Amino acid sequence: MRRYEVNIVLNPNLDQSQLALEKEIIQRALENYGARVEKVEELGLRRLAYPIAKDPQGYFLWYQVEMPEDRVNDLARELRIRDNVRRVMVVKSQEPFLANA
Amino acid sequence: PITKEEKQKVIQEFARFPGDTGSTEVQVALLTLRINRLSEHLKVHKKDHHSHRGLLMMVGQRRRLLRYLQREDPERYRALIEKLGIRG
Amino acid sequence: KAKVKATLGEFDLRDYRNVEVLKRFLSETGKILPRRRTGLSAKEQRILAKTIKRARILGLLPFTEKLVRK
Amino acid sequence: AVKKFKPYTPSRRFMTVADFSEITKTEPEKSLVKPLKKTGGRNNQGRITVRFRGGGHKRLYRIIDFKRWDKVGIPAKVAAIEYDPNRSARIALLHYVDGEKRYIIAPDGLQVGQQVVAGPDAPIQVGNALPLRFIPVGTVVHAVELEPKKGAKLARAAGTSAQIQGREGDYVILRLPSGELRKVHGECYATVGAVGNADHKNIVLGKAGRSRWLGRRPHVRGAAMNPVDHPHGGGEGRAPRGRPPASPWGWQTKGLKTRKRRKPSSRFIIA
Amino acid sequence: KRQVASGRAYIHASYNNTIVTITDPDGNPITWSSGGVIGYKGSRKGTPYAAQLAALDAAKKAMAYGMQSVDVIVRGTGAGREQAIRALQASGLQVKSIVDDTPVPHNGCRPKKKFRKAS
RNA sequence: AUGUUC
RNA sequence: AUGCGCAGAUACCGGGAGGAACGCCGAGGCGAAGGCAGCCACCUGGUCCACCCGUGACGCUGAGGCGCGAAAGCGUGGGGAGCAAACCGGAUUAGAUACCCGGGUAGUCCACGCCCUAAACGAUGCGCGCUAGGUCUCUGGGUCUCCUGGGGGCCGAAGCUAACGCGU
Ligand SMILES: [Mg+2]
Ligand SMILES: [Mg+2]
Ligand SMILES: [Mg+2]
Ligand SMILES: [Mg+2]
Ligand SMILES: [Mg+2]
Ligand SMILES: [Mg+2]
Ligand SMILES: [Mg+2]
Ligand SMILES: [Mg+2]
Ligand SMILES: [Mg+2]
Ligand SMILES: [Mg+2]
Ligand SMILES: [Mg+2]
Repeated sequence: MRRYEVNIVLNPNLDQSQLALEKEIIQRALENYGARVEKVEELGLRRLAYPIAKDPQGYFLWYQVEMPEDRVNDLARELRIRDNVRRVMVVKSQEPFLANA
Repeated sequence: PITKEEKQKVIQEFARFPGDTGSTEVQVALLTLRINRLSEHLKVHKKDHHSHRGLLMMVGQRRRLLRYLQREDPERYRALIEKLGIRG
Repeated sequence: KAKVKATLGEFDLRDYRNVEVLKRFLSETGKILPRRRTGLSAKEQRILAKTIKRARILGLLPFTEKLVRK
Repeated sequence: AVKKFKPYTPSRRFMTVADFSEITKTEPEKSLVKPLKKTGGRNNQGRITVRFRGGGHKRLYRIIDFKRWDKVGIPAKVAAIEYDPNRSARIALLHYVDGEKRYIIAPDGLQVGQQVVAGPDAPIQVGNALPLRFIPVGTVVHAVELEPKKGAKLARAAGTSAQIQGREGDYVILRLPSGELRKVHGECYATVGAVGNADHKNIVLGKAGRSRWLGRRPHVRGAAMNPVDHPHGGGEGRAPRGRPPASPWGWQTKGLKTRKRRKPSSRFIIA
Repeated sequence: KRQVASGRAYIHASYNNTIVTITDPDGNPITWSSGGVIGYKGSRKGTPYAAQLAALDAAKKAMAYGMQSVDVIVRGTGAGREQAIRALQASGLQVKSIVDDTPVPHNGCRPKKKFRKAS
């Protein structure tokens, strides 16, 4: 059990019929691998700094979670499987480290 | 990794007296944990010869500790080796 | 010009999503700037590069953009 | 892998036998689809027309499924991988959810338990078959039709495959096992993946039998015959060719090209 | 034949030659030139004068397509890079903007031995 | 660019 | 010049494949050595500091032994973009079995198994104590303008050294 931030980037061009599908697939997957979502943040549609899946934009999600560490890779394997899921970065959550006081 | 809870379970179990955290028994049990844990990793990862050096160290450290115990008090050397399942 | 550090208040250099801030450590060619320009410590500069890259992968910042006017 | 032996005999010093790990799964064949009688016979109505064939083990033909479009959209689960003495590949027994059973040739990677399906809306994952046109270019693909609906003819031997290089009209371009670049109709079916049991080409036969076990009778050189028999026949003790080297029948056999000149199918090849 | 007011002018300046291809705004070559399309042969193609000549000859050929303005994109270290840009600015053609877009491995293929006195 | 010997 | 190129190359753009290596950050850092460089996750070893909490000399070294050991190389498989011994071509030359150019096979990559070498170098065995300081630097701790520990450099007391130089 440790805190991870699960970043996800979706096809910008979805409608909320299509999006909620994905968003629910991710929810069902999270829960499936024993991930208890804490925070969550639909920053949504962003202009990427380079094209991704030929697309100038990505729809962005962020899920802070606590899960068993030994299942984290397998979850990222699953989250990626879907087509409209175009990036997945899972990152052990870290203390912030500041410059300036 | 060994958790803070897991390591303390071993220490209680082997401490000659509460608040005993060093001591040849606790040390040698603490090492055994590491050694078994690490032997298991090497099992899967035969090619990690760097972590293996550390194993060699721990094995030799425990060997040394146990030699000291066998020399000062031989009964609790035996009592321990039994309790821990080693020198075989 | 100035040092980039000397330009911003209390900021977290683990935050690979503050692209608003990070792009500022990145030169007009997308290159991670050296310490003589970021004016970071050695340690800070490494935390930074790490998160800059994490961000580049996420799509937020460039690995490379192009030099304008020769 | 390939099973090696210690030199307890001569011969055995060199034999290597296929690794049958991928198979065991099922070791007799499927009574229903399997047996056709397969008519052995090294030559035609009377005459040897292909030399040096014969003997060698009895075999049942296993009818396999080379047109997959019969069964668009019916999933099938992979029951078994089994040995097929009639081909380098191994084959996959599919239980369709219909009931129906078939044999596809077993692609590399196909796992017993997987599901598989044919058709234009089929997932691009191993062992599904699709019209080429619905398959992402660069996907590598085995058991491919050359003309729509005429059955799979390309890339069926152990470990072979083709890769889609591009689309161009109703045609795609495949790189074939041979390295030929061909245009193959987009409606032509193909199944995603490579053929596998790719270790096949490495088995060292090891002994003169064994060839014999596979129906391959001794090949006698032309040299070594007399001139009635062959262009290299004759000469007093051991002799070089003395002619540009030739078949019995007399064509040359080093470099002389034989694909028919004016063949319509040339418009569509390139390697 | 075709008609494009604005487009791109690519400058590819190696050490051995300078070659300019001018393109419509989707990047499709409208015309090109080089040290060797101009009279030059061998080592003189990599000369800066050739680059000048190439760039104008290339500029000129695109009047015929009704080219007016180009974005310039440079790729290369190499003698001709500089002059071929100068040639274009004052050429009739208007340089909207200059860009160095020189391809550069993010440490990638092993170079030929001659580019690898390298440590 | 090369360019040996006593 | 070989070579590629009107069977349309070069330069430009779109689609795709595939392999190898990770630009900037980047000088320092880690490891016993060899050596280790994108990012992420899991597994895992060494190491530093602080509290001064536990054990109580349990220590140093280490003939043999065991394991690790760059590159090339070997075996079985895989993989193969770029590079490239050998090799083929073009030049250069008195010759050119070289240097320069165009190609090119092993190999360079991966798995497993070998090989066990090297200017494997700091050409400096390991451990401990003791003998001015100055300065730059990595990384901990600090009633933080300096102190205190662990590393990495340069200059130097005393001293050593054939000399060069070495010098907490
Ligand atoms: Mg005859
Ligand atoms: Mg003859
Ligand atoms: Mg004779
Ligand atoms: Mg005490
Ligand atoms: Mg070695
Ligand atoms: Mg090697
Ligand atoms: Mg090899
Ligand atoms: Mg050899
Ligand atoms: Mg060469
Ligand atoms: Mg020596
Ligand atoms: Mg000194």
